[PDB]
Amino acid sequence: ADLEDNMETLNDNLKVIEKADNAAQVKDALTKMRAAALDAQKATPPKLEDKSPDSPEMWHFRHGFDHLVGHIDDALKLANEGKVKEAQAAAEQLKCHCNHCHQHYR
Amino acid sequence: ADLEDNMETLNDNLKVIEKADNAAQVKDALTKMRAAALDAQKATPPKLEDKSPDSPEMWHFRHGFDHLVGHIDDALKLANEGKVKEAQAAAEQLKCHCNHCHQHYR
Ligand code: HEC
Ligand code: HEC
Ligand SMILES: [Co+2]
Ligand SMILES: [Co+2]
Repeated sequence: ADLEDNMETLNDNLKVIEKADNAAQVKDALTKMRAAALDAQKATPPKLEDKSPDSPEMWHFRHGFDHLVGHIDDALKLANEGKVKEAQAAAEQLKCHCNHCHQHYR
Repeated sequence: ADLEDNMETLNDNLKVIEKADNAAQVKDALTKMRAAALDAQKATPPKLEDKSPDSPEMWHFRHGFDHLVGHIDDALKLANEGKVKEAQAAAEQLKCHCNHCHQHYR
């Protein structure tokens, strides 16, 4: 899957958590988002075509996925503790990670 | 200033920027936010006095402030371009930084 693929996965599943018909769908969507974020971290965004892999732009790009994954894991723990409403509430705050990285590089 | 007074400065000047409609007003408010953020950036907070200065938790706390200062700086540059509304949208996007650090600390 490519960067555009990974972003569709993240967008589709973030909305699944918002609209989840049952609590089990939240964990399933978080799982898919974690995979998509780790895959996206290995891509080069088009607006950073010309920059070094050691550039601060690419550093901040990759770091954003690390941090996103951290907070997805926080949400998964809540869901794995059966605290599925708390997990759904946490998942809505993930939108800040999307918005922040997009500000820079989308 | 103390932590509570710095946090109030950040809180009020966000609304100053929302209320404003010209570049000088937005720049003035962002400069105040930046000074408030730098004032609070380096102090260990009460809940982590027993944590090492290089502990994962202190590291993430300090990065919260470093990253907030970075985006205030970016918004300030937009205001210095006369891009009032882009500067205002960036300032609204700062709320993600506020809530992220709060949820970690509280
Ligand atoms: C950086 C660390 C990012 C994080 C975190 C998220 N996204 Fe993203 N996204 C990023 C870039 C650089 C781009 C541009 C990709 C390109 O090839 O142009 C995107 C794009 C999207 C898109 C549009 C995809 C497309 O086909 O054009 C969507 C729908 C999207 N992103 C959604 C999304 C969501 C919901 C996120 C949080 C869960 C998220 N992204 C995180 C960089 C980064
Ligand atoms: C850590 C990296 C922080 C960032 C970034 C921001 N804040 Fe904060 N805030 C932080 C602490 C440790 C505290 C004190 C402990 C607590 O949880 O209250 C605060 C407190 C505030 C308050 C007062 C809370 C109240 O009940 O009135 C406000 C109003 C506040 N903070 C505002 C604020 C804003 C607007 C921020 C972004 C621009 C912001 N804070 C960032 C830690 C951190
Ligand atoms: Co965090
Ligand atoms: Co940033």
